[PDB]
Amino acid sequence: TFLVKEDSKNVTAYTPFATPITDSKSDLVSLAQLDSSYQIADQTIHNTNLFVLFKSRDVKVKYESSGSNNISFDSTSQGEKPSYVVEFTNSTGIKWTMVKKYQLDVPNVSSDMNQVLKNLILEQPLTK
Amino acid sequence: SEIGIGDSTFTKMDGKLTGVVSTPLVNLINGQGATSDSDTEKISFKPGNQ
Repeated sequence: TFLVKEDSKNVTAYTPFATPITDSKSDLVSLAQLDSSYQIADQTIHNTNLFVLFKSRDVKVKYESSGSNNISFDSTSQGEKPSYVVEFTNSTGIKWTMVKKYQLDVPNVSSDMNQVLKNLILEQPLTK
Repeated sequence: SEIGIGDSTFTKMDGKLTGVVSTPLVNLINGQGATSDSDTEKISFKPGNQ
């Protein structure tokens, strides 16, 4: 059977005859136990399980030139929304169930790294 | 009746009798009374799409 991303959060399964499977439209963001700001960024099939990348529209990160923990989530602005990778499986039609959930933490910064970063400058992104 | 000599029983039928349509399951006079058959009404095929 084939999987179809209906929107930024739901996934519907279709049979080989191009017909949808009834009661297969699954909200994987909810199933992954993640809030409304999250949306599926990428999906892949390994083993027989579905692997899904999620990322929040509410994420806020900070850079402080001083200290040891130079890169971190802006907890103060309700932007402590890290990305996650979730493994999903079939317990059945199609019924999804979460296997493993992996968070994507911010990078670790060394004193040698922070000396460059301190004065690191970036050009505005190229647009259409 | 014990020797096998007797009278035939009669069932009245409405209208004009012309013939009978006999299948290995049913005998219908003038081909009237054809039904779906109650036994096999709960048995069907799984559609190819699913």
